[PDB]
Amino acid sequence: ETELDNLTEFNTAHNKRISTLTIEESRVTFSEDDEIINPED
Amino acid sequence: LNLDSIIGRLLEVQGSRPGKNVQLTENEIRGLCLKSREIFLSQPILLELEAPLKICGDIHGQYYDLLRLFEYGGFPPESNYLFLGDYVDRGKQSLETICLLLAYKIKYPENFFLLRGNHECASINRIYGFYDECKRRYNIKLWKTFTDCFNCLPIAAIVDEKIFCCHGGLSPDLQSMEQIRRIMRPTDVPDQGLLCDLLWSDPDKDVQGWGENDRGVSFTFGAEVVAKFLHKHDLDLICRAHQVVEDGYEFFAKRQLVTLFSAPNYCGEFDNAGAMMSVDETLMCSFQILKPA
Ligand SMILES: [Mn+2]
Ligand SMILES: [Mn+2]
Repeated sequence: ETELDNLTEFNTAHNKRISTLTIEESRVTFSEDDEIINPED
Repeated sequence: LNLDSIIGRLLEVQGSRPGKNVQLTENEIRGLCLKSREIFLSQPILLELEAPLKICGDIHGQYYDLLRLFEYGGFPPESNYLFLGDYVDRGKQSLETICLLLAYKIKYPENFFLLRGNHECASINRIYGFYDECKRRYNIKLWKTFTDCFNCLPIAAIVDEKIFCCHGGLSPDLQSMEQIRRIMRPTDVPDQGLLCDLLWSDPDKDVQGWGENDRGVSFTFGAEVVAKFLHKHDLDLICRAHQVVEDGYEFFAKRQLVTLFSAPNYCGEFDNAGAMMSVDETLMCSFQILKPA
């Protein structure tokens, strides 16, 4: 097994359970109209 | 590695009757993979982006539809782009699609962004066409090089602290944004947990809270989940992809979440439109639609 493969496997297993313990020590609108790219269809 | 040459050859087939291949050399593609991979790792796994920005959902190897979207929205770097993942599988030209996207990431690394979708994962794209395309047109070693590059893609993005973007959706494990930042790369997609969910979860109108997902992985989540999430993090909108929708885009929970799907006539099995969402500097969002044949 390559080192990259070993690291990827280690990280994959770590990433399965990301602890919620993360301790440190303009407004959206929508236009009214959709633009059609290919009206000839 | 001559990047402008590569992009020139990829764009050359624009206007050709859809389906004409571009055959870059194996070394050129390997170069794209290795250089974009370096760039992905040098940038945050949770991107923080500013408008104006154009956002696209699943492309799934529909190269000529990608070119139509770029043609209307403006080819990089005319406009800034964020893609939400699922570049490969199902379509006939995954290779041209991912090569052009990676080329633009390398050429304009501060103005062009790609998130990871659930198909940017060897165990999925082994089965749904990308492995086959690589084996046919190149070799399986190039496929493994793509996998190593996919394993470094960022996972989510926040636009102007108001629009949370990811491929699938929310996770019952997602309590703080900092948790996404703890995810380590390179990585495969685990079969459960925060990373899995961000790539695999779906909204569902009939579920209060969290439900089972018919996909057989991750969860579904209801309108109330979306609302409490937006409120807690002072966000206005979730923007995700991952599911084909008739009109190309589709709202959920009274416009608090939008699904974007950019590949029209998906798989030649659905009659959906594709859509891209443009976000201007005031965060006014509009939709540009590719209607089905
Ligand atoms: Mn997906
Ligand atoms: Mn998809």
